[PDB]
Amino acid sequence: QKPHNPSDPLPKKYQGMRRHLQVTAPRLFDPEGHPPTHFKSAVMFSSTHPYTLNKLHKCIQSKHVLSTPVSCLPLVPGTTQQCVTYYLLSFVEDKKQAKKLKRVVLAYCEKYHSSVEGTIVKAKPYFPLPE
Amino acid sequence: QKPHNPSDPLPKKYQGMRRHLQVTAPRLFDPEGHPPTHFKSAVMFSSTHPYTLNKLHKCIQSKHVLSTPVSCLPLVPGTCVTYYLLSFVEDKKQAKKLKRVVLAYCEKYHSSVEGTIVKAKPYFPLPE
Repeated sequence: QKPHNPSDPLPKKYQGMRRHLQVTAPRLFDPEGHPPTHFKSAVMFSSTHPYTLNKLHKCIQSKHVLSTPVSCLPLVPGTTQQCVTYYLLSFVEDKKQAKKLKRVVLAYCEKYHSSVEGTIVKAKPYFPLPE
Repeated sequence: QKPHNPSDPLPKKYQGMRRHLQVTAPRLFDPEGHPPTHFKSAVMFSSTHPYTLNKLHKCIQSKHVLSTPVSCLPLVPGTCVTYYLLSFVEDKKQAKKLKRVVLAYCEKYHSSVEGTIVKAKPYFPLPE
């Protein structure tokens, strides 16, 4: 896979969520300023739906929040009673931003993408994002 | 992006590292014992070399350690792709163990590979 290119315009379908995120969390989606020096935190967004996280991958992108493309979690051996769970990581500066991003994204998703779950994640000393 | 199949055999070229992991950290790579109830921790292994991570994706697999397939990290605005996988483990103790062991091997044979300790608050959304 290859990472998202910010310059690419959003499809119309995704514009609703993006606009909502810009209004609700304007500091995390402010097109101005410099990205944070370190991304010590992230929210893992997960869903059993294979395509719902595509929307999140495209919408949850700015200078202050960087999202991986959609991948999938590993299977728990050797259960057959399970399904594939898909996920992405939305990297942010600190836990404070992560809690905020989770809350805001889930609030939107609880109504329209209810299978989406969020998990606050933390790295030490921070995440190895290419510089 | 399809998850690792534990029922599938390992290609010969990966068997070496798997054997090394089995011998070095037997408690993480042994079929015996009880798998973790929660996976609270992970090691993210990252590298600009995707084929190397494909090796780690297949080799770093057991009932006690669960690695995602290889994906990639986003670019940091204001700039080559960096790839990653997550290896999920039980707690930070296992994560430190896994990181030291994998990086000891990679230090000589795959020097591009980096490891970062990752902690989920409160756990990773893996099934019970």
